[PDB]
Amino acid sequence: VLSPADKTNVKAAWGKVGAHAGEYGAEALERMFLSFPTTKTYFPHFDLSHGSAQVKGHGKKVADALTNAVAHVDDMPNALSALSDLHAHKLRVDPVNFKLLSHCLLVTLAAHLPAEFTPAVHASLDKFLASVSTVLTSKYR
Amino acid sequence: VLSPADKTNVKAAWGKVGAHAGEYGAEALERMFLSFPTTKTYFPHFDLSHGSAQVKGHGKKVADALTNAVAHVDDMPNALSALSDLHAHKLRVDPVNFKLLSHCLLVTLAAHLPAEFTPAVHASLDKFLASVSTVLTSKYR
Amino acid sequence: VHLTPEEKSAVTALWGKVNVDEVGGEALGRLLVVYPWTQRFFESFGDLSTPDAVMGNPKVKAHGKKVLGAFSDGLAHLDNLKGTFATLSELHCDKLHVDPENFRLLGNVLVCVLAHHFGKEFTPPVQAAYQKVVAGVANALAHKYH
Amino acid sequence: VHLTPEEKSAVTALWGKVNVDEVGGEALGRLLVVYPWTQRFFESFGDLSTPDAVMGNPKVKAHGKKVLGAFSDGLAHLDNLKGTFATLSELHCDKLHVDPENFRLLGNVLVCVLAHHFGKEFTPPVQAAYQKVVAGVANALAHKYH
Ligand code: HEM
Ligand code: HEM
Ligand code: HEM
Ligand code: HEM
Repeated sequence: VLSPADKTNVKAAWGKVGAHAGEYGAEALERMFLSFPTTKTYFPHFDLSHGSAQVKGHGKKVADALTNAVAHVDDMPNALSALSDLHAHKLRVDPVNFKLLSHCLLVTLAAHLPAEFTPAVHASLDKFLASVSTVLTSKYR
Repeated sequence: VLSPADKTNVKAAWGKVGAHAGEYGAEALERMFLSFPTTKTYFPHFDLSHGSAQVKGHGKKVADALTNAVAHVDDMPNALSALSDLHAHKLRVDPVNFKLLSHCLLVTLAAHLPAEFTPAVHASLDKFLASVSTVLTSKYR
Repeated sequence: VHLTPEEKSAVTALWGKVNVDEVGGEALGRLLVVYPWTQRFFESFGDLSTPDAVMGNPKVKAHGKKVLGAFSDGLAHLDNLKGTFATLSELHCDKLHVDPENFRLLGNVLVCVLAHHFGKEFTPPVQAAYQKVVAGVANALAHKYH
Repeated sequence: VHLTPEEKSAVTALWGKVNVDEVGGEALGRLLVVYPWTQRFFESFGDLSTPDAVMGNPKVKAHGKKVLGAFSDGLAHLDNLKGTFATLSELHCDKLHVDPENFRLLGNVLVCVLAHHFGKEFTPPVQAAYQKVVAGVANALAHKYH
């Protein structure tokens, strides 16, 4: 669990994003597949072409997931356990990759929330997405 | 929250080590300090000499800690939260280092538990030390 | 360390508009603020207990541009970062003992700082072009390790 | 040199007594067993759900010796790890899509396999001598991802 401050800052940031959450999510993904091509291998069927509805539609699935994460920041292990088993077991996603998306999410938020993305926020967010990635890999333990 | 199997295996291997616990712990450190020097920055005074009582007596503190972890292997957050703050805050130990010691602990256990250190076990342990690392760094979250 | 013809343009064109006095310290400040354990190496800088105290710190800005200068010294030696950061490596590796991982950490922070500033002009591809350069500098600066 | 005069001795001496057919496949086996996500790349090998099925797997032992062959090929040329694994690095990068972190991961498994076998003759210093070689091969094997 993050500091009461970190939470406020996250839900605050999540607040601004709001409707764009779905959008941003997909950008973060496209950003990932581009800067670190090895992550595309986890999405065979998906034709990851810019504008790719599969990636946009999925950039929506992660966004919602993260939102659900914020709802239960006080208890992420349970809220996400579902995604854990999937990503860890079923999918077998290399843990380094969870760090890669996170950084890509941040770059996404910075490029769309100019004066919103302060050092404090950047820290509450990187700290939030860390907990998130900590949880999604919990099943390798 | 590692499989009941992983627990059995850990407690099993920890049983083997038993008395050597302190010894091995100290070997882990000396190994670490030699393989990755950077880890010496956190030890100016103890300024580690091969056979240094500082370490031999400290290789004992970590072993005791890890044992306590095995005892409460399904409440590591609470059992260790103590160490979290110390290493996370006051000391400010680079998380990358929590990984470096674990690898050194395994190498230690491999060179001393010949036919005991199976792949299954090597997994149950790397899986265990992983949970420990996670907890010690929980204070950066 | 590999930037196609159009990858190189985006990079060196973006780097053109970079306030060589700003970015520098904002990345080192955010590094200090986001990954606190890094403060350990900059204790002679003063009180870094508050983001504000960190960002505004005179030293963090002074050495911040010093670093941004080494990154520029990289986009001018893209082919041989191997040696460009050689001594800079012994300093960080042999003297300061900074764990190599953080070199990559700082890099991404720089990329955030950039994404921060150029907003949209910092498209996924250009970000990817930069991810490569930081990827190299970090590696080249860790040389005295591996 | 890359390794000191005495570091080399420990290394090239320890490498002398390696069951050049064993270590290889035991390291790659354990890599697949301990860090499961690595299996994603070797599904054409068969069922890898049980440690036993992984270790005994004939493919894991065949390619295991092939890899241990590249590590020997690095110890032979501890000078140009970068070019000695050039194409081998593109294969892993441009075709196999393996994240470089894992090269480091496999290197430590190899070290584990050694400490496992040579019991005590694998002293902290000797370990440290190897930690360097792996550190290098891993880097060399990742150069083309920049
Ligand atoms: C904050 C991090 C992440 C979150 C929040 C997250 C969330 C999601 C969600 C919500 C789904 C849909 C799951 C369902 O069907 O119930 C999904 C699927 C999946 N995720 Fe993630 N994910 C994350 C990181 C990653 C990473 C690191 C990779 C890739 C390198 C990855 C690969 C996948 C794959 C391949 C699927 C299946 C998609 C499909 O084929 O439909 N995820 N993820
Ligand atoms: C493998 C998990 C680890 C455990 C269980 C652990 C446990 C401990 C314990 C119990 C103490 C002594 C507390 C006391 O003085 O009462 C300690 C101190 C310390 N540890 Fe760790 N540690 C671990 C990993 C690390 C790592 C990876 C580093 C990084 C190099 C580190 C650096 C130190 C330092 C600097 C001290 C202070 C020594 C002193 O002045 O007494 N520890 N550790
Ligand atoms: C992308 C890689 C990095 C670059 C480009 C870089 C560059 C530099 C440069 C140009 C200097 C100034 C040379 C001098 O006057 O001594 C320096 C010094 C130093 N760097 Fe870095 N650095 C990198 C990453 C880091 C990281 C990750 C840390 C640790 C968090 C760090 C810690 C230091 C420290 C403590 C000094 C000494 C500063 C002083 O007191 O003058 N650097 N670095
Ligand atoms: C850095 C140490 C490593 C060395 C020196 C090494 C060496 C080799 C060599 C020489 C080959 C080509 C010939 C053959 O296929 O047997 C190969 C193939 C391969 N390597 Fe690696 N490798 C390393 C690490 C890894 C890692 C970390 C992964 C796993 C995620 C990996 C995945 C692959 C795959 C997919 C193949 C194809 C095997 C086949 O299907 O026949 N390698 N490796």
